[PDB]
Amino acid sequence: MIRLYPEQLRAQLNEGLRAAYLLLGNDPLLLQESQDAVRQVAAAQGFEEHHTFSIDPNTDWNAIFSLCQAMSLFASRQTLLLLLPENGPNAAINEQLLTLTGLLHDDLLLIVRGNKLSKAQENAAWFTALANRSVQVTCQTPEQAQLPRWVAARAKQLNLELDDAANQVLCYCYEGNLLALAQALERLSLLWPDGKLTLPRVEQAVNDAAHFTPFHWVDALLMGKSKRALHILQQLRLEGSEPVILLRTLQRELLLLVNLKRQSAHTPLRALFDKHRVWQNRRGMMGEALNRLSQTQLRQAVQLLTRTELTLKQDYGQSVWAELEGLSLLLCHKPLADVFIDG
Amino acid sequence: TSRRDWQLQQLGITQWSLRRPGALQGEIAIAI
Amino acid sequence: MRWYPWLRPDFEKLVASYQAGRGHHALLIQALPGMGDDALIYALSRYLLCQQPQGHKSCGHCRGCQLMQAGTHPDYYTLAPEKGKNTLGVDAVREVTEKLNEHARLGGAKVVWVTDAALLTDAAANALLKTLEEPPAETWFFLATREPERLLATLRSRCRLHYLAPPPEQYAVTWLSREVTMSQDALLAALRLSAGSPGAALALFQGDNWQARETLCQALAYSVPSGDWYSLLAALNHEQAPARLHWLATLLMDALKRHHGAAQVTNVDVPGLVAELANHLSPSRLQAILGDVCHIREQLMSVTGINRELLITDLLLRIEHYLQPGVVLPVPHL
Amino acid sequence: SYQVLARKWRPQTFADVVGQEHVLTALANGLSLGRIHHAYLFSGTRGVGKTSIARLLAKGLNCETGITATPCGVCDNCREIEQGRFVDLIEIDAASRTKVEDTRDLLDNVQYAPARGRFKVYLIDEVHMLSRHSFNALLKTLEEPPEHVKFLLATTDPQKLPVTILSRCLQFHLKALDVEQIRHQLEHILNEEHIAHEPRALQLLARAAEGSLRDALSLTDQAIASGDGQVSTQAVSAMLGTLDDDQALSLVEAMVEANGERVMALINEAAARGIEWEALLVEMLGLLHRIAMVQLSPAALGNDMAAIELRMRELARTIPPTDIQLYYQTLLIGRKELPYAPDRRMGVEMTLLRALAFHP
Amino acid sequence: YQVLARKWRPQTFADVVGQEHVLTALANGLSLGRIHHAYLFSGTRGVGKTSIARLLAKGLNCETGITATPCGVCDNCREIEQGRFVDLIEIDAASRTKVEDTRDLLDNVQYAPARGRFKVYLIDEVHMLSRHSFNALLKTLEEPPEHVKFLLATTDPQKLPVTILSRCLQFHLKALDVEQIRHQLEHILNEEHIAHEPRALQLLARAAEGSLRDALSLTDQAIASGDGQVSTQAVSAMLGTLDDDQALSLVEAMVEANGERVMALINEAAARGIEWEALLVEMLGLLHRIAMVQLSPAALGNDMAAIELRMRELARTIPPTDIQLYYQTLLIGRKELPYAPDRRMGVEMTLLRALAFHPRMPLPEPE
Amino acid sequence: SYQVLARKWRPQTFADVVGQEHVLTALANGLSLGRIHHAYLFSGTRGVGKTSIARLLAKGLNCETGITATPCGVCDNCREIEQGRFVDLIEIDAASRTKVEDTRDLLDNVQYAPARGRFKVYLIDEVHMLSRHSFNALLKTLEEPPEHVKFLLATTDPQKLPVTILSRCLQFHLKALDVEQIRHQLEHILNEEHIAHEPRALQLLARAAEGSLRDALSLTDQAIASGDGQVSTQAVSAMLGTLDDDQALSLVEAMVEANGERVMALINEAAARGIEWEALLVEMLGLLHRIAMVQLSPAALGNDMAAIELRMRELARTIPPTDIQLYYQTLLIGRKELPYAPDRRMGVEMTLLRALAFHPRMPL
Ligand SMILES: Nc1ncnc2c1ncn2[C@@H]1O[C@H](COP(=O)(O)OP(=O)(O)OP(O)(O)=S)[C@@H](O)[C@H]1O
Ligand SMILES: Nc1ncnc2c1ncn2[C@@H]1O[C@H](COP(=O)(O)OP(=O)(O)OP(O)(O)=S)[C@@H](O)[C@H]1O
Ligand SMILES: Nc1ncnc2c1ncn2[C@@H]1O[C@H](COP(=O)(O)OP(=O)(O)OP(O)(O)=S)[C@@H](O)[C@H]1O
Ligand SMILES: [Mg+2]
Ligand SMILES: [Mg+2]
Ligand SMILES: [Mg+2]
Ligand SMILES: [Zn+2]
Ligand SMILES: [Zn+2]
Ligand SMILES: [Zn+2]
Ligand SMILES: [Zn+2]
Repeated sequence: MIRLYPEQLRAQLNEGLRAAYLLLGNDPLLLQESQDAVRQVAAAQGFEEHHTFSIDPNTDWNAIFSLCQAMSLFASRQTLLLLLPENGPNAAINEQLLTLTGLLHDDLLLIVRGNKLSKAQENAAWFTALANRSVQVTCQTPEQAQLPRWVAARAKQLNLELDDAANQVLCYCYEGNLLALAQALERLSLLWPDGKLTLPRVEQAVNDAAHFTPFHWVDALLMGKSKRALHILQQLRLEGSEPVILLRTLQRELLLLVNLKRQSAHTPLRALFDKHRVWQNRRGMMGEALNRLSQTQLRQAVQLLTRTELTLKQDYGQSVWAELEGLSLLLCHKPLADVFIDG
Repeated sequence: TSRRDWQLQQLGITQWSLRRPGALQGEIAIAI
Repeated sequence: MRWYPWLRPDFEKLVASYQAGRGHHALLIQALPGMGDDALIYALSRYLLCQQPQGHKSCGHCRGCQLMQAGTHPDYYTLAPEKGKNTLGVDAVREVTEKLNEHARLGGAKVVWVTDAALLTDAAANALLKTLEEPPAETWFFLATREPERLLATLRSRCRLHYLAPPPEQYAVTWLSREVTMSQDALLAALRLSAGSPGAALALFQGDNWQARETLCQALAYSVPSGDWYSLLAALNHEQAPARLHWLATLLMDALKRHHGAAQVTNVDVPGLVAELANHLSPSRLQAILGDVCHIREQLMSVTGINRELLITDLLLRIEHYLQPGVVLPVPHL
Repeated sequence: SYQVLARKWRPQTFADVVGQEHVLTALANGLSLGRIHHAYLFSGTRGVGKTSIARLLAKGLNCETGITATPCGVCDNCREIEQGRFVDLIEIDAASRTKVEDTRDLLDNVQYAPARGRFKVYLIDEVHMLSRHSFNALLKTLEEPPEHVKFLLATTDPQKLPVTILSRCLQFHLKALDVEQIRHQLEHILNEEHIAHEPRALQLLARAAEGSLRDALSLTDQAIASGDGQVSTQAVSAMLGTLDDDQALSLVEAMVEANGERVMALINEAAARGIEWEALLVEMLGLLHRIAMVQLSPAALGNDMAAIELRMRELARTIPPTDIQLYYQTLLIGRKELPYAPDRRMGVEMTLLRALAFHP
Repeated sequence: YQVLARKWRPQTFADVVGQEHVLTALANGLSLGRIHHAYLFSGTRGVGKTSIARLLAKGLNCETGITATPCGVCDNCREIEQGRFVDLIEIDAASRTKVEDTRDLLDNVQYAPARGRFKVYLIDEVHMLSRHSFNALLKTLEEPPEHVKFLLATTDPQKLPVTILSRCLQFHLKALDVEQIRHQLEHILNEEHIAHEPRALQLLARAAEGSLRDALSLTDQAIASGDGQVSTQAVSAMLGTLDDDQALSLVEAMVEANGERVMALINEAAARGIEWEALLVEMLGLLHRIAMVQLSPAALGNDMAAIELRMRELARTIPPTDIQLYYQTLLIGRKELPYAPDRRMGVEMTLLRALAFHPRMPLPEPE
Repeated sequence: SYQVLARKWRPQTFADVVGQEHVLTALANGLSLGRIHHAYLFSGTRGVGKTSIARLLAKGLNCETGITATPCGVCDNCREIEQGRFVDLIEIDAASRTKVEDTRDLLDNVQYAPARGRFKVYLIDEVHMLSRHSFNALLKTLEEPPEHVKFLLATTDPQKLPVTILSRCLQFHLKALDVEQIRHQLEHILNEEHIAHEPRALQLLARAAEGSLRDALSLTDQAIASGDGQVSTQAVSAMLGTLDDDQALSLVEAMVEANGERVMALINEAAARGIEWEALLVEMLGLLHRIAMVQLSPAALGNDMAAIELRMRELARTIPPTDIQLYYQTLLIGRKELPYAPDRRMGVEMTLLRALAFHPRMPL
């Protein structure tokens, strides 16, 4: 079984076409690109017939088996596509896939899409049956460290010029959402035929800043930017961002900060960041908080966060925005009365 | 502190004392 | 479904009533987990469904006994949660009630067993009231629960309550020593931690729970002198957090009792830890920490979807803050 | 085959019921004067005869002789209603018929005239379980029922019902039976059944009833079954606690004296003998209340407790009332949080440890 | 026989109690001829939103003409009274909350009225409509046909979108006072030839809050309990309201720190089976009223005049701190009441606690 | 009649569109260069012009002159599209048609070539309400779309759509219309409508719009209806006051200055209308918290509270922090004690009195 990345899929297809192709990952954009490339290559080879089905407990495998067995008078060279469940195949799905792999023909080109398979899922009869005649392409969203490389490559293949500041702004605004970033790049190219994308142009484009980025608010809190954090929180409130998502992100960051603060009384902050595999870009802002808030802070903040989380888990109150603003000022160097923290 | 005050504190009952008695408009007659 | 030696007496009473016909149509058994109430209910069901009873035991050869052994008795019904679910729905109760209306296939008594009444939903409990109040002739109901207070009052009032008790402490200790090889102090501590119920201590010993308890004790022993209670997070952040919180609360209670002066302590296998806890902590701080631990454990066991790590971290930070002088301690209130 | 006392002793006449004098008088006056409403609702706690009163009213309305407050009990309609197979009396179990479709189907058939009786009675039970759509569908027809239909509603949680439904029916609230009433009813039932009994057993059963007569009858049946067919003080005390009367006194005395050793030893003995902790807490609360009462006036002490008078008076004279109030508050807090504690014994020990701290 | 709440539904603007501003505005609009195409009514339950909407529909669709004083005798008025008027489309938004029903209703708005000069849609409980239903009504509501009028009634106006609120004229009805309810009950009973007493009617009005539907339901229940008469004893039994004199005497005894009188009152109350929770609620209400009187002389209402002077004496004797302490103690007692072994026991223990911490005369300290 | 402003003033040209430059310019450049994609999606808040821009794009695509960003507006195709009678433009309301059977018939029409247009345009609105089978059918159609068809999508909940559907279309997000642009649009609309207006009324309407042009037009229509065919400052001020009901802020201001009579009057006014006392206490607590946050840092107050910005700023500048903290603690205690009070009104009155004239005694 060959293993590849999206960039090498085109080269592999140029070298030859294999019987089965597996697309496992959690990145819809890369999976769609790989599927489109494979289908285009198959159509060039003479595959003008395509079929797609969704795998679920209420699945009509009889139709698939009939299609595999049935021939075609003129429209030969069939292509079949399967969409696995998000959870993954079960024993019934395992045996169904084994039976389908048993009924394979040279004129049938099989494609499978789904999430990454675990060791138990990997160790399956159907999976091993295709080991000698299959290629799997891994398609997952890169981390922020590898994000700017991908952004630069995508801009380059579109015949566009991006400045370093513009690349950083694009990565910050569309972290974890490659589809939105690609759409933004396309819109920028449409706006400017010359293709020169300077920092002011993207900054004007960033004026949109639609929603879904509470990490910006959390980073503003970590940087001690009271004005920026308050503004971003207000924009999120206007956008109706799920307060639970903000609470969970700030909870992760605050737990990490509390652990670092407690264990840094005998260790340097940078060593602890290395221990926790923290990203250097984050390490900065985190450090600022760890160098801006005493141990008394990050404890009243923890109390407020825990009370708000319990209230939202039991009461589901919509006043969570005011509590979030209070916690925002608490995370800054503002003394705060400590009475608004219910203490 | 006073024993009664400590007992009330243990009971969770808070004691309120006048701060701006001029706000009240009426014959409160607090003093005797 | 082991038949424990201590189940003989109670059974000999209950079946006797069924021999005289003075048996209540709704029996609710109160017993701790591992007491074998399921075995008693199964024995009663076998006795009731036997076509040719002899003495206080089923013949084991009639058609009813054969069907029960095969497990395909038409007149036997069991209400339990689904494999993937944790609660019993109302559809099962409604269909069972509808099926109970018609006559028995074998022309005998009909037995319905509820695995756990505590898991019944409000709708199911309300629906079952009419069926349980005036059941059809030759129909018997068996229910089991740990805390009768948690059941619905209307449902509870329609049942005859029978309560089982644990065996004597010495007998339980001897049985545990026969079953597993451990020090007497460890066996006694495990038995006391299980409210004196045999089997639960066996469950603790057979699994890795004892190693987790030892690790927690070591972590607490390290933390108490230094005062860094945050390190306990790793020892408490686990899927079995309620058990570890209960163990910590028991240790705190034992330390407080030792400070006040007592002859019996739940944790007899670790005198040093409780002695250090009593020496290094004042009674008020011990009581406050114990109350906080109990409240957090109750919140974890009650709230659905609550985050374990955040609550544990908040509890540890709160305890550390309370350890500081000049901090107002919480006071229980309505 | 065999029927429990609750089913066997369901009242069949207005004179066979216990208490609820106001409801009976109002119904009798309404029937006599001819002022009959088209919507009756009954509210109250559990086991207070709401269903029984509704069935009696249904029997009275459709009796062959006429609309009277004293049904004959011998005509065909009376017997059929008593046996629960009367055609024109439709009983609905709202707990299992919450679907709006069922309500719509039921309402679609109201236009048809009654088969035998002069009225078509609908008795909806546990109506609080119906959905909002069911209530909305009912509203219109309940506001204008035909002249040949009647609606009877029985509920235990009237708060859930919307105000619109409540305003469309005459509401009758049933008062929880007193301990004396429950004791008298149990004594009468046992005398009619020719079963030996003792006053103390009846008192204990009535006290454990907690205002529910169905619970009292169930406990009486359990005691009869477990006491070789006889009701005795020893059998009831075995089925119940009551052995904590002296133990609770010693426990509260030890708590007041602030002696941890004695309190823990007593708790260990109690756990070994296997008593109920809730009963122990209730007894301690009662003893503290009695001690507080005696302090205000010596004569307040009950005569039935003429066995520990010296100790009770010593405690009253030695302990200030403020400490008594503090201990009562602590015991109430412990009782509230008892089910939420990991174990009953653990919660009781926590409460007692907290109480012990209140001593200089 | 017939329910009073229904038999006495207003049929003319003169029969409406209160709501002077809304009636005056509607009459002025009808007289001047300036008629809007969308009206919204807001207020608490049982104030007459539906009745006012029906009266407006009668006035608009009356045979005589567009007038603020409907005749009440023509065929249109009688049919509207009986609810059989074709041109008056009454919609129960609570049951029909789906967008398809709204679209079906909107698809038949351009058709002319069958017999009347206007087609009036009266939507009730409009707040229960779905978001799609609200959005679908914007265009038609803002441009109804010349022969189409929309009337909206709700109890929770703030739930409606601002866009919906911007396409109608809002009228907010107000809860009726005790005087108006008592006068209406007196008039109804006089018309019904039923004996009554002033105290019974005052109690019924006070227990009905500001809803006439509840007041009439309570009156019917009292008549049923009173056996054709409305007596103060019958109303007190129906409401389970202990005599205010007893509560005031208990409060005075508690203030005086004489527990013998308090226990005597407790025994007397237990003799008649007085509800203990109701007693605690009454004591809390009396304490709060005394505090308000201390805050302002005019806080006290007229219904308490019979005891007013007595209460005033307390206002001139009890410091505010003592009043606050007693109120807090009774509030805590109510908090702990459910968990007490008995309600009688709980109330007795609460009173003993209050006496023990009496600011002026605490119970004697043991030697 | 006079029609509705929103209906009569649908943007019929790209110039008439207010704001949204980043989208209009990109669309114009794409049309000019011929870079046209198969699937387009529009996202944003209510009343931002997604449907209007989609209709303008559809009109531009199938204009007789050619594919241009500036439709002539005079050819038969433009007139039919404006009237909505264009044969090759199929408008689908996904909310009304959600079942797979309804969508399948519409999707099967792609086989037929365009009758009187270069492209067969499908404009699906509220597409987020489609069923799973409908989404599957749409994905099947979009996998291999004919070269002569285009799909336009508009919704306010893009997250509801499957990732597969999103990945195969170009998405444009629309922003708010600010305040000055809304004011200018309203001024132009009223000038064309021959309706008298005043600058202050327009400014108030724009402020109340809160970035939505449809809301602004609805408020303008309300003012016209209440103003008797005329827009005036007094009419708009009264209209807004009817929707203000600022009893909570007035109560807070009265309490901070220790004015019992005003507090009682405001309590009576609030009790006149149906209000939740606990909600009032929560609102007062939130206002006090916001005041404290503003005192800590001026940036705490945002544009969400622009209506009462001046009052909040004055309260923050004037009142010392200690009084705010004391009042907040008193209100917290009042909220805690409210459930067991004899009545909600009585509890609120007692708590307000305590805040006005009483000070709690903290332990130690
Ligand atoms: N007022 C009463 N008079 C006589 N027996 C009563 C009375 N109330 C209850 N009982 C007894 O308790 C049994 C149950 O009474 P019910 O009629 O069910 O009261 P209930 O209020 O309807 O209970 P619910 O609401 O259905 S749980 C009766 O069959 C009687 O044996
Ligand atoms: N102002 C009033 N004058 C006379 N009778 C009134 C008045 N307000 C209410 N009523 C009576 O109370 C009844 C209430 O009728 P409704 O139609 O429910 O009025 P409503 O205000 O719409 O109630 P809601 O809001 O729907 S619960 C009327 O039929 C009258 O009998
Ligand atoms: N950008 C805009 N320029 C001018 N007028 C606009 C603009 N956006 C909205 N409007 C006005 O608001 C009315 C409705 O606009 P729509 O395009 O239907 O709103 P919308 O963005 O489609 O909201 P949805 O998608 O239906 S929830 C139009 O008829 C215009 O009067
Ligand atoms: Mg019943
Ligand atoms: Mg109404
Ligand atoms: Mg739109
Ligand atoms: Zn057998
Ligand atoms: Zn008869
Ligand atoms: Zn007329
Ligand atoms: Zn054109």
